[PDB]
Amino acid sequence: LSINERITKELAEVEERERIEKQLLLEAERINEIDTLAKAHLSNHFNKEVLLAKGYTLKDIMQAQRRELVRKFVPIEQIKAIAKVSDISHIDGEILEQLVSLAKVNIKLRK
Amino acid sequence: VEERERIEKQLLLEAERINEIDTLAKAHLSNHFNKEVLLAKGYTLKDIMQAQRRELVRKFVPIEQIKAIAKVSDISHIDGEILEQLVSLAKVNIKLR
Amino acid sequence: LSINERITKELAEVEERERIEKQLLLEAERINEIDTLAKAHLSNHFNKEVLLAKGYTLKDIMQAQRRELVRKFVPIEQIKAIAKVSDISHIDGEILEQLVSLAKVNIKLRK
Amino acid sequence: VEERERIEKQLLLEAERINEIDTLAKAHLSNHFNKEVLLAKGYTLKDIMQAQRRELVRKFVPIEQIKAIAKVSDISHIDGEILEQLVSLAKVNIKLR
Repeated sequence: LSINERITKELAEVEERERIEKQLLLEAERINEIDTLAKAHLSNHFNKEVLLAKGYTLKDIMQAQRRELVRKFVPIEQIKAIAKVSDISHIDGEILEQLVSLAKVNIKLRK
Repeated sequence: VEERERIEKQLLLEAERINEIDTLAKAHLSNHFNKEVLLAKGYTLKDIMQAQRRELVRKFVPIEQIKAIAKVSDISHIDGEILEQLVSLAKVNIKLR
Repeated sequence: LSINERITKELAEVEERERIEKQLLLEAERINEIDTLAKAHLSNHFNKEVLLAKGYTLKDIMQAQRRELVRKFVPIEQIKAIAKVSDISHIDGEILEQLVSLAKVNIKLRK
Repeated sequence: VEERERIEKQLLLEAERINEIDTLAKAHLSNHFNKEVLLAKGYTLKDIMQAQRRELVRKFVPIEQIKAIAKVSDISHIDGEILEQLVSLAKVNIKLR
């Protein structure tokens, strides 16, 4: 191990930790956005507390709120276009993120 | 020879989209983006198809949809499954229009 | 491998890709003709959307539309002459292409 | 990959805790201790969070509770499980307030 190897290893470790911290901030922002959307556009029966009492994981709560928002704002034809299918129960992921971005666009233009 | 038969079937499948996009674009966008004049200007078949798709997205799919679903406001380099989603959204928009 | 071999291989590959492009163009024209004929001379129940909903392949849709057009336009005597049989249910292919060309001639002279 | 999945679950938990602490601190203490201005002043994320927690303890938890439960009047070096107990007591105090 040489000095340049030491330097590149230290910088790689520092950049990895910085990327992890940025991921932490991104996850916090995602949680905040989901909470705001659930409080603003969806009913109280879909709250995090009641869902946790019913026994659903946090990611399940996020995807359920996202799917409900997509069904509420994004029309069925747009769902069938973007997701290529009518049902959203198996579309969680990047396509779900695209659908919730479309729902945010829909609420922005509605306001 | 069945491999070539399936290749021809795939040719039919993609050709379906090729002709449908042109037929609807002629009546929707303009006559300036016709396949013949684009070929004269020097655009390959795939380039013409993707340019027509992007123009359809720009006409039907709103700019907020572009910058949210596709994550970028510019459609210039978004080609792919995201482009397929965008053209499906444009088809939905013209259906409801 | 010499330079003449390299050049002939490069030209062969380029010609193969150009031939693929010509195939794309020809099949695009074929599908355009099929779509126009289905929209113009055949009922809405034979639409591509409803056939796909019923679960038929694209080639099956094309051959069904072609057979319906042949039965509608080409006379039964002409079918029995060109295709050598009255039934068209097993006549898909080059003979079907000849039959649909005859049907196009028939509709052109009808107009 | 399940090890990384559990790591990400822990990341989500601590991110939610940080978000809740920041949201309540903004409305309770002041705007001077905002995350952006603290980052500009040059404090790491964990340092910002612990400083906000200590300010919350100083605001809600009385000084006698500080000098007895934590055994020291200064919250300057008490970080840990005792700090968690102090912030829980501060949560109880703001709940009853």
